[PDB]
Amino acid sequence: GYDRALSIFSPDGHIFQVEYALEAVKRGTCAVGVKGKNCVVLGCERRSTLKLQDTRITPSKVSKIDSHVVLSFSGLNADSRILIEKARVEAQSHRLTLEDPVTVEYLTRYVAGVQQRYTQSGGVR
Amino acid sequence: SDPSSINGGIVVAMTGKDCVAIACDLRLGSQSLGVSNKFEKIFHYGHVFLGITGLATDVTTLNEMFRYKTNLYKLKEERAIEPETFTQLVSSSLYERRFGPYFVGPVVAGINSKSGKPFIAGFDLIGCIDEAKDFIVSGTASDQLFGMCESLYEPNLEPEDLFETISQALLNAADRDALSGWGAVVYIIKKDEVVKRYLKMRQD
Amino acid sequence: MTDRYSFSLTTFSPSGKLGQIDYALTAVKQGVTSLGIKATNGVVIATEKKSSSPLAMSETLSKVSLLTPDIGAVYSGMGPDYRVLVDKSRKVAHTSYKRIYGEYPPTKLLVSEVAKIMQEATQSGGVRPFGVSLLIAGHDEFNGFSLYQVDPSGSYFPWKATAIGKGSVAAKTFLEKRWNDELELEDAIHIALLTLKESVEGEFNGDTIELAIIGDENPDLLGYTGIPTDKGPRFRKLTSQEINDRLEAL
Amino acid sequence: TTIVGVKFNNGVVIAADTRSTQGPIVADKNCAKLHRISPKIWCAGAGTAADTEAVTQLIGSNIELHSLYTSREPRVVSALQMLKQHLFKYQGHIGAYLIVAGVDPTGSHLFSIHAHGSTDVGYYLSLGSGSLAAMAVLESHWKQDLTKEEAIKLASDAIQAGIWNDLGSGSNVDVCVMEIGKDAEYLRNYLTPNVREEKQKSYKFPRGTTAVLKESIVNICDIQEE
Amino acid sequence: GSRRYDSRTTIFSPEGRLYQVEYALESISHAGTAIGIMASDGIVLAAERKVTSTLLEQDTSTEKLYKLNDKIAVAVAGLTADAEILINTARIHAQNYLKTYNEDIPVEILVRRLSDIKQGYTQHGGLRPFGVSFIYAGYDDRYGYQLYTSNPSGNYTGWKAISVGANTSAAQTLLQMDYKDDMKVDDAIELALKTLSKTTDSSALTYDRLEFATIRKGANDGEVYQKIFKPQEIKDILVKTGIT
Amino acid sequence: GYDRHITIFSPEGRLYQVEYAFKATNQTNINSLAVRGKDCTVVISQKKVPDKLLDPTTVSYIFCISRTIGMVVNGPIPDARNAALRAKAEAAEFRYKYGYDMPCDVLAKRMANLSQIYTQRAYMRPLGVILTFVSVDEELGPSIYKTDPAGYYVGYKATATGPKQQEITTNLENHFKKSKIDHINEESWEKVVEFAITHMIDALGTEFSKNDLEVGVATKDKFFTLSAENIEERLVAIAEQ
Amino acid sequence: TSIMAVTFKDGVILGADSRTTTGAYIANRVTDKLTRVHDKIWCCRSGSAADTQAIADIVQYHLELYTSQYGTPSTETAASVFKELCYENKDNLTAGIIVAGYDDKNKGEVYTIPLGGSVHKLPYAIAGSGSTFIYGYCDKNFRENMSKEETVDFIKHSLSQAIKWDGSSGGVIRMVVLTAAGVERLIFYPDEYEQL
Amino acid sequence: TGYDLSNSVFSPDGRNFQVEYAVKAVENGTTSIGIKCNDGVVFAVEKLITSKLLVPQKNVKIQVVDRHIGCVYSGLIPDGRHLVNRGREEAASFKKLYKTPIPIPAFADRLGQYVQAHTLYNSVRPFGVSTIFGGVDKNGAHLYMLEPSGSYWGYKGAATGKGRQSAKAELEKLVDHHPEGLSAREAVKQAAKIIYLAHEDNKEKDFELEISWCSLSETNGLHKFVKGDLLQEAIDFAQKEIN
Amino acid sequence: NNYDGDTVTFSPTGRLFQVEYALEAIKQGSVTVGLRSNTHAVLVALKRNADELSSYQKKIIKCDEHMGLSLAGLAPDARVLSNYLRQQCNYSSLVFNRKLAVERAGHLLCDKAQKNTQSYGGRPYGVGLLIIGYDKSGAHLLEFQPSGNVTELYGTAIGARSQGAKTYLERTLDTFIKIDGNPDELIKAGVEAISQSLRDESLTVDNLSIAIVGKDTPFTIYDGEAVAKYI
Ligand SMILES: *C(=O)[C@@H](C(C)C)[C@@H](O)C(=O)N[C@H](C(=O)N[C@H](C(=O)O)[C@@H](C)CC)C(C)C
Ligand SMILES: *C(=O)[C@@H](C(C)C)[C@@H](O)C(=O)N[C@H](C(=O)N[C@H](C(=O)O)[C@@H](C)CC)C(C)C
Ligand SMILES: [Cl-]
Ligand SMILES: [Mg+2]
Ligand SMILES: [Mg+2]
Ligand SMILES: [Mg+2]
Ligand SMILES: [Mg+2]
Repeated sequence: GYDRALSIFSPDGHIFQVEYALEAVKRGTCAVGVKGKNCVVLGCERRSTLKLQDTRITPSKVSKIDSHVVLSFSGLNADSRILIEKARVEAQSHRLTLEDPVTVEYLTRYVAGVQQRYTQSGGVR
Repeated sequence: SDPSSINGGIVVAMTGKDCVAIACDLRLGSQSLGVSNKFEKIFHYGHVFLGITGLATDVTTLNEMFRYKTNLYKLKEERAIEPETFTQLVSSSLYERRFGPYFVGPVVAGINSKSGKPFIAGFDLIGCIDEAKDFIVSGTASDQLFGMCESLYEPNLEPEDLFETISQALLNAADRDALSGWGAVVYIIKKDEVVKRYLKMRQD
Repeated sequence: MTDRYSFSLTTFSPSGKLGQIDYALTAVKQGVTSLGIKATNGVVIATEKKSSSPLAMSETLSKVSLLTPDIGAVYSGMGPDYRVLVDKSRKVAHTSYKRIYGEYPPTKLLVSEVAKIMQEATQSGGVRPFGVSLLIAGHDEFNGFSLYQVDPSGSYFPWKATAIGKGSVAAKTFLEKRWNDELELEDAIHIALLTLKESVEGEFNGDTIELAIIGDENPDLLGYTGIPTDKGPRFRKLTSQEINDRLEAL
Repeated sequence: TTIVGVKFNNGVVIAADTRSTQGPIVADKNCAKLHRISPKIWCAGAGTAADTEAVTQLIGSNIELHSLYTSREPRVVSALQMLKQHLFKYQGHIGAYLIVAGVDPTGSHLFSIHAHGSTDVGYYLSLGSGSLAAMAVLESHWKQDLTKEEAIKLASDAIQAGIWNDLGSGSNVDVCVMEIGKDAEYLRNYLTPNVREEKQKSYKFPRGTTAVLKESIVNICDIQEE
Repeated sequence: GSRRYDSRTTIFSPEGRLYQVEYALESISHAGTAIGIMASDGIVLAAERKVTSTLLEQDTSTEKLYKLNDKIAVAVAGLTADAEILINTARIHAQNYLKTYNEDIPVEILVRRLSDIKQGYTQHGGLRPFGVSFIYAGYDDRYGYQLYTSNPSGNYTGWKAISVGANTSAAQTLLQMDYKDDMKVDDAIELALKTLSKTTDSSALTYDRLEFATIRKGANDGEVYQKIFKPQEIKDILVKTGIT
Repeated sequence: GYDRHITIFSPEGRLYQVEYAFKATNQTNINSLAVRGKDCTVVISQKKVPDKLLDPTTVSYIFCISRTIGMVVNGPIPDARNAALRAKAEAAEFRYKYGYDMPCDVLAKRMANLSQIYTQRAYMRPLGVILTFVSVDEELGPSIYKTDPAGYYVGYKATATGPKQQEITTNLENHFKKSKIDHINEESWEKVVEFAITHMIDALGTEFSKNDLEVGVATKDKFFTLSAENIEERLVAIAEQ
Repeated sequence: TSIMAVTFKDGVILGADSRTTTGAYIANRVTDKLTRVHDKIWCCRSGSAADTQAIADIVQYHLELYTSQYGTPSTETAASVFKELCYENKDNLTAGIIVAGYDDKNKGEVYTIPLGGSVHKLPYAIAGSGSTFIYGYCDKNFRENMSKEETVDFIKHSLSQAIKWDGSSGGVIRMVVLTAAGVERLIFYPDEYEQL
Repeated sequence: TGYDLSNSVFSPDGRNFQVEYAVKAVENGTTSIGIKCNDGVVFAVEKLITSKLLVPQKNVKIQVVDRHIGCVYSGLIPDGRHLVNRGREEAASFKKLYKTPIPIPAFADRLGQYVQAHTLYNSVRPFGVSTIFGGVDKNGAHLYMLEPSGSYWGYKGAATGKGRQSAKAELEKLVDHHPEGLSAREAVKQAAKIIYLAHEDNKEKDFELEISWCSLSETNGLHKFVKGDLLQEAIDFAQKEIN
Repeated sequence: NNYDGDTVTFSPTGRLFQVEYALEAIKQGSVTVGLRSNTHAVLVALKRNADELSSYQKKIIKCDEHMGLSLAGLAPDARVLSNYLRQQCNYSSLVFNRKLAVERAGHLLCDKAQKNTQSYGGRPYGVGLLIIGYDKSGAHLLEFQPSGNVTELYGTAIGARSQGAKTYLERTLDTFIKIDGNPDELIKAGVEAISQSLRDESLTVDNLSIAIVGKDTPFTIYDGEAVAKYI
């Protein structure tokens, strides 16, 4: 298999591939989250460079992970789908073994863990 | 215990003048218990017809499998599969499970769309091909069907005559089998029309 | 040891070119001329036997190869690459078709399988593309006669007539003026021999020209009687003598 | 199943009966027990019918590829080595007992191959439930330097012994002749000694005899335009 | 060792772009133009074959329009050989879904799968991405008629009308100008041909340089028909719409 | 310029590593020749022992692959022995699987196909050797088939390999132009070896002692190499006419 | 199956019957149980026809490849390759093999490999179902350094008795003579050896 | 250029520069020799005494393979040990299958094919040793020398390391002055002399002599080290010849 | 220069730079001494602290009852190689009821280090080891270099300023080899030897580390107030 170390340290103690991944996020459409006293709201930007779009079927920016947790994102759309799928699978796996849905903190810790693993694994960006 | 006689049921296929006929009973059982009177055993992939007797889970699985395979065939070949080619595909598919076989008795029937030639074939559970001129029999009343077909059958019957012959072959064979019956279907197949008839029979 | 080249050796350049495919096509251009012409009742494929030495026995090197009884192939470019593609093409006709459907694959589907092998050398780890273009001529019951070209990229196109390698640009112009939809096979062989003479410098005879047809069934070449539905191969390689006879009526 | 192989002056002849049985029931009255591995290499197969066809088509396919690779007509010893090594690997679980014959650049050959992977050489061989009936005729009438006409006679007589005296064998005689420097001739239903006599009665029914609940047209055609 | 010769196909630029994806998109911009237009009563797929010859056999040729199942078709822009690898994968996913659920695969589920395969070639494996962009035209009983596109990045989006390949900038402006929501299939056929006619790099648009297909409920009663147009049928619609 | 280090296409459509492997071929500075008789195939090769400390009996570039097939190599000995061991393995496996002796032309094709793979796969380098295979094949009769680092192979009436191949080639070309036949019309292999040595002397313009040559002979059902004393008997017959 | 290998002054002779049985039915009455693994190394096969044929074919391959690399193998080397296959696959094989060969250095040598996969070098060896009936006869009549004519008589008389008493043995007596002079095949028909 | 940075790369000459660089490491090593005698072979090697703290006779360099083959090498000592370990596996597998101890020519090709394999790929480094080895088999005595390229031949005498030119000259004299042959006991004495004469290239540090032999008459065709009185006798003979 | 990018590359003069760079890590490491008589074998090690708040890095590792080593260089690499020696010592005891010979222990360490110098991807070990032991042929001292070169010596030293201790032992060779049946005097000679490699700093109670093995003495390490006797 392809084993090449793509995420490595530089002389100034930086991991450039991780820093260049943040530059992809900077390019992504704006996403905002605000929590009230008894609710949370997720606002998302849709760039108006694309008209003649079918808004019925186009992937929506906010995704349900379970009936009680949602995930929005900024950055590479294709990359987000891989994190959403893994999260939705882990949500049903937690329900199946612990007999209780995930806490928002747990689901977060899981996704962040996946993101971390892809910064010190061979052959992956 | 014997997988080929848990669920029960029969298929018979015959050739006539510029036509073929294929027919099945509708029974599904758990040994002595009758479960369903609507379990059809004849399927079609375009103009090619496949009857399957034996273990019902395998009947369902193999139908789902040959639908899958003939669908991809049509997309790549840009034409419907022919009876002669399908026969070879059934044989291949069964033999790849040589040491863990599907417990089934498949029967192919159809007319070659180019040559117009009537075609039938039978198989054992590991895919050996019997390509008979006259008739093919399969299932828990195969002995009874061999007896009916061997006396009732004559070559070059017209479609409406062939219907009476195969119907009487199935019905009377089914009535001497504990695990077959509970209704019956007969397909009469010509080059560009197919008639499907449900038969009235005793429900015991 | 281990193959530690698990990464692509063919990548996109800033201009959107795939360098190694372009360079492979350059190798094909340097190769000896080969052509194919489709008639109403057959197909002809032909090439020059460019002999490396006169001490060499050019009959032992086959540029025109049987793939199935009804499909033949000829090439321009790197001969060794062609030889291993012919081996893989013959095997894949059995493993992914005849062993499943009990009949030989139709022309377009076998071409598709060869194309797939050539595409994988364009994307898989630690390999260069194949340095050949193939012309594949064949017959099958439901599609009739057909002629296909296959390039190092894996791309394939159907042709009425075409040429590849050294003098392809000049040969394709010659074919455009001569080709019509009412050609008999003998007419297409005559045109094939005329077209190929322009690109050949030295000797032009049955010993220096390799030519095969996809035509009528040859029961004499089947090797057994007694099965009416087996009438024999449609692929026939013309003899040294058979070529020389048609060079007198040239 | 009754299969024989007989060697003659300029070739080898192979013959078989045409009956397939499930227990005591005759499943097929016109079974083909003669398989073509290559144009000039045929074999007769006894045992599991799916196994005899499968094993001859697998080796037959590999032989064709080998023939193309080496630019040489296939050899019987090649088919033999490939069949025995395959059957030995599967320790007899592939139930194929074959008489392998043919002509090649080396001459004419006759071998037998058992399901466990043992091979035998011989001038005359027979396999199957009818082998003892067939081998009795071969042991009584075989001589060195048989002609082609004599060998077809001896081979088909040995199968007839099986048809009549063996319950596992019946119906017709299939023959294949492989002569040196000649196309192999495959004589399907060479003899037809068992045609059923006319029945006493016609069992053609009057129309409308069967009771019918429902009729409908089946849509075999694709989804239509407009 | 081997490290010396590795192009590293799955890395970010300092600007946070994927080099090989960007260069693959540059490749696709030189491919023949493909257009999809979605109407109330069906979908149109039109595509331009690249500079053909008089000796190309057109009636048996297919480089642009492929059938995935009886309800979904794609228009290809980029490396044909790369597209065929992905097309055969999509055809298998459709039949896997049908075998499992005994229902035809919803269009978006098939599009997401193919798009996820493309995404993988950008994040791991060290291989070059697929040099292909698809227009997916399909129907299912949840969302009805649907148009999608996917590109080498593995990103996909939905459209009322869209173009891929050469001159998409010019093509998208012309579609944005003449497209309306209450439009019908016959109208959409005319728009698709008029758009190619103006954006083409060829001197004139003729039947031999086009591939054309429609997905209509124009199929006797409550079902969907796919029509891949024959050379003579493309010639007829070119005379009808008044382009030749 | 890494397109010159591994087996990938240059902008000209060339494989430089293949071309450089051909150049390694001549590193030993040894010339070989192969001719066909009626009943036999003869291969001769120069033998050079520059060091007095070497055991001259162990210095050889002719290999007995099978009972029927002989192989002479033009190139360095490590790559020669690599190719020899593989050909021996391939010829033995063939006999086991297919029940007859591997033909000379089929072994050549297999070894050439192996060579083709080293030109297409980056991790494997080409072998810097040219393999000349000789036999009396039971179907084709006397046979010469030659393989190179490009993966090319072809049959030969006669052939020559090494630094001075062109001189030997033209010498043989001219002989076959006169006789107008594909072989040496001679009954005994002894006289076909005498022809081979004579025409190498004429082409290279050098005289040979018994220790300066190395000879291999293929007959029906065996290939064998001559001893120094068997060559000396050959050299005496040439000098006496 | 009755088979034996005997060493004499000029070399070694292998003897065998020609009968193969399926129960009481004689499948083959002209079987060759003497098989060549090298020009001057042969073996006698007892047990499963399939197993012994498969083993012999692998040994013939191993000694062909040995010859290509290291020249002519010793009889001891051939016996070792037979032993390796028989011992390492003892659970799945039924093969009793007598290995017989002629070197110029070592002259005639005989090695027997019973079911276990053990090796035993002997002046002569007997094996197969028929061998049980001739242990007495062979032990009383074998001498070292016999002539060719004496050794052919010893084997002929021995296998004649083995065939007489064992239903599993019969047909012709085949023999193979291994000397410096080369390889001679002999055959002896029932009418000859039954009247001894 | 860049053709010398990666192993298995052909230069425009047709040379593998990484193999040629390995030879430089060999040339940098201490002197080692082999002498083929009437019924066997003698091996000897120069061991540089870096310090008084080195325990005499303890850091043994010559290695035995099976019971009948001797191996000695010049260059990177660990690389030599790695090659002998492989040699011992090859000789064990040969004896396991074929019963007879591996013949010397057969053994030579086993090392040869293994060393050649380390010139086929850029993922591995060539061997930094030339190896002189041999012993007695059924066909008599055999001496071999094996280079980093995988090249090996049979030798009457062999030498490698820093003092190889000096040694080769002395070996060439013995071949000329003894065409009928040299005895095993004679070859042990001559081996001592040639190492002492070859020590002029490494004259800065004093050294320790180490000899081994296989002889059909003197050791029953087994590999043994020269020890005690016979070693001292060969040292005395060597010391007498330099003065 | 161009030939130091990995361990698989020879220089034009036939050098392996990655190995020579690994050899450099040893020179940067703290000094350790080894010396033996006929009866006993001693290791003396100068331990290095990070600062005044920190502990002194341990230099001596036990491998068996009859064998152990001192390290100089990358401590994690010493942990890998000492763990490998513990296993090989253990395998010898369990399978053959046999204490592993010190010479055979050297041969195993050599062959383990070699594999890392000939293969792509890996790196040489960055540590040097002094192995002492008492086996069936008496007392032994070995020096291991990560090149693969293992050498049997009467005495030696490795690390920074090791040349001073190595000269002292070269002078004292005839004296300390004769210290039989007197462990205290043999350690005194080792402490006096390592003193020749000190500058500015002197041997304190938590600074010094001593180990001994001998005829009727298991491999034992002395640290803290147990070495105050020898200061
Ligand atoms: C013949 O071998 C079979 C045909 C190929 C269909 C069929 O006729 C059959 O099963 N025959 C059986 C038979 O001959 N079996 C023999 C046997 O058992 O002797 C084979 C199984 C060989 C072992 C008859 C019905 C017993
Ligand atoms: C003879 O061994 C066999 C021939 C090679 C075909 C065959 O005749 C046979 O089955 N022989 C059996 C036999 O001798 N088996 C031996 C034995 O009894 O010693 C095995 C045990 C292996 C030594 C007869 C039929 C028992
Ligand atoms: Cl191959
Ligand atoms: Mg009933
Ligand atoms: Mg009831
Ligand atoms: Mg390469
Ligand atoms: Mg008897």
